[PDB]
Amino acid sequence: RPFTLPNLPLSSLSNSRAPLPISSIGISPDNVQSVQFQNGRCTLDGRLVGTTPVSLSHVAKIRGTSNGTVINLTELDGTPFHPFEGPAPIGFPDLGGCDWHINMTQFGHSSQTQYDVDTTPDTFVPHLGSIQANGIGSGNYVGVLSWISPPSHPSGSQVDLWKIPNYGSSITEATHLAPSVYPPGFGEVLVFFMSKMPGPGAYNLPCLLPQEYISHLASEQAPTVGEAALLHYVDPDTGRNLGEFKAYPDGFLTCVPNGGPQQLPINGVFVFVSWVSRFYQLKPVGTA
Amino acid sequence: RPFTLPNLPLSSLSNSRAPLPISSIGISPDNVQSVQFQNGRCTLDGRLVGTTPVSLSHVAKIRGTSNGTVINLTELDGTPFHPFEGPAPIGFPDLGGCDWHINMTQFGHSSQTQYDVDTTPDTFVPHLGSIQANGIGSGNYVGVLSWISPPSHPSGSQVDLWKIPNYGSSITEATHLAPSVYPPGFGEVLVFFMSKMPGPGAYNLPCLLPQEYISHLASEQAPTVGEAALLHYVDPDTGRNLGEFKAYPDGFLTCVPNGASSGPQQLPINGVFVFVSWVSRFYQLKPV
Ligand SMILES: C[C@@H]1O[C@@H](O[C@H]2[C@H](O[C@H]3[C@H](O)[C@@H](O)[C@@H](O)O[C@@H]3CO)O[C@H](CO)[C@H](O)[C@@H]2O)[C@@H](O)[C@H](O)[C@@H]1O
Ligand SMILES: C[C@@H]1O[C@@H](O[C@H]2[C@H](O[C@H]3[C@H](O)[C@@H](O)[C@@H](O)O[C@@H]3CO)O[C@H](CO)[C@H](O)[C@@H]2O)[C@@H](O)[C@H](O)[C@@H]1O
Ligand code: NA
Ligand code: NA
Repeated sequence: RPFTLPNLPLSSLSNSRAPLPISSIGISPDNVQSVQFQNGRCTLDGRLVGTTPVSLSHVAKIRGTSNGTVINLTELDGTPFHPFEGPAPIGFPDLGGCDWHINMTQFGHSSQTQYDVDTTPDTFVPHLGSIQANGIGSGNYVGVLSWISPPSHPSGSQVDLWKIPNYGSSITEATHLAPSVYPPGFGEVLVFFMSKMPGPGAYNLPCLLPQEYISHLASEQAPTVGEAALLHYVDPDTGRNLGEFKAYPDGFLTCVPNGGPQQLPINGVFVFVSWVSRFYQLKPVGTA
Repeated sequence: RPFTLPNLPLSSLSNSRAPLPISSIGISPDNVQSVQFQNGRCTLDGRLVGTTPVSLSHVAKIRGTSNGTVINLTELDGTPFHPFEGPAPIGFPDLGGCDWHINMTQFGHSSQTQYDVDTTPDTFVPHLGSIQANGIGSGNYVGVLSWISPPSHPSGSQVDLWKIPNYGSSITEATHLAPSVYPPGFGEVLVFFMSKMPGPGAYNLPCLLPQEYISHLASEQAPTVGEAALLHYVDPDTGRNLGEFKAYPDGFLTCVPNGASSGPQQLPINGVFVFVSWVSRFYQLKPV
């Protein structure tokens, strides 16, 4: 059975770093070359890496018990979390460069509570299982990311969703992060799937793969994966090819702009064409 | 290419009526025969019906503009909704038998607001695009279901998530509901995938298919669908067959329980449903 990607239009799919619809395709700003996202990471043969879960019902969520001073984290199903397992429990938010506002609810209790998370202080150590409670009263909670705002520290800094948070006790501590993703060359640019994120600005959250691609690849467990997969981005009504793309084994897409992808409509489908060599040269998007 | 279901354990998947992890398999109470859920509805050949979306990022969400008295609904991306399209916009919550508490956020503004929804009054008419604001101030909002509680009317009623809400101006108005789903006979009962829902009780939300099955079937667009699919529920560790099930073309699963203390609700949730073969609608299952 040949390799496949989901036969679904991009605009019907979700971001893999928060539970938000995809609204556009984009590229990184020119002061960003590599990224190191911890959610939305899955290889073409179905290996989840970082904190990535199979399902969106786990994405950008936390679970833990507050004692009024700290929240001691668990996995989302209540299973214990230990530092050797990763930088944070599976599905923990990976949005650097902002304050988080997490909606906290409880099994067996009424009400919801907004939990305000600054990810910069020394008390923010999810790799060791603990984050500051910041006024959340004692109890067990499940929280989902709801909206974001500029970081509290350093003052005057802006929202920057190309970053990841400081999961460890310091910037030097080893937290078992998923490795960085780098542009591969050949004039190719990394492709990101973008979602609008609520909050006091025009926030756009990038990810490397839609969440439904992750569950697809994890199910498919491709027995054979070549050096790179040649894709066409196809308009499903006319069947027209809107542009050539490559997908790489580590789980990201590229194209050659002109341009691009920022201008492409979001109602297309990515279709596997064939395995090509890593250095296969793409026609610039739109061309011809 | 033969028919497939996702090769993923149930415990890694999501409910299709709210963005919640699957925690158990269940059957309905004795006084529930048919169900008429509007979300989590997809045929085996990939036809979405009711208000079902492809992606969990649309499930149990609302979008609209409040004027202080009513909320005028749209689709989640802002596109207009009209009564001919269905009982409510795509993804609108379909949990009857409870009050809803929806977390409302805004693009371009700070803060979240809890929106309390009684689905019984004459002002709750999402089929006509309008629901009461109940104190939500003027503005455009996106909301997601956060937790539930017992219905405000009739006073003292129980939480009954086997029901759907009154989408129309009365119980008699035709709102283009997806049709009911019935137990097919031959000793078989409907099988449901259950999630724990936050709120002041031990609430268990049933659905007919996990959301990741819906996106899989919608992508697969199976060209051949038989009278019924014979399935095995398989332990992925040992490969052992834990029980026989049937999947029917309209998009639901069944089994024959081996008594009351013994049935699908006692199965572990770490198994995978695997397609075996197409069988006749009358194929007699071995009890679980
Ligand atoms: C509205 C609050 O948002 C979060 O606090 C953020 C903080 O908000 C401040 C507003 O910007 C300011 O207009 C005034 O209202 O004070 C607010 C509280 O300090 O702004 C900083 C950046 O300077 C961060 O973005 C904060 O996260 C939230 O934590 C609060 O609970 C409020 O909901
Ligand atoms: C906590 C509130 O929950 C929702 O209101 C529900 C209402 O809650 C009442 C509590 O049960 C009662 O102990 C006391 O606190 O008054 C509450 C408010 O009336 O109960 C009815 C059922 O009788 C419904 O379940 C309501 O949804 C919510 O709407 C409120 O804003 C509060 O969060
Ligand atoms: Na830290
Ligand atoms: Na109504």
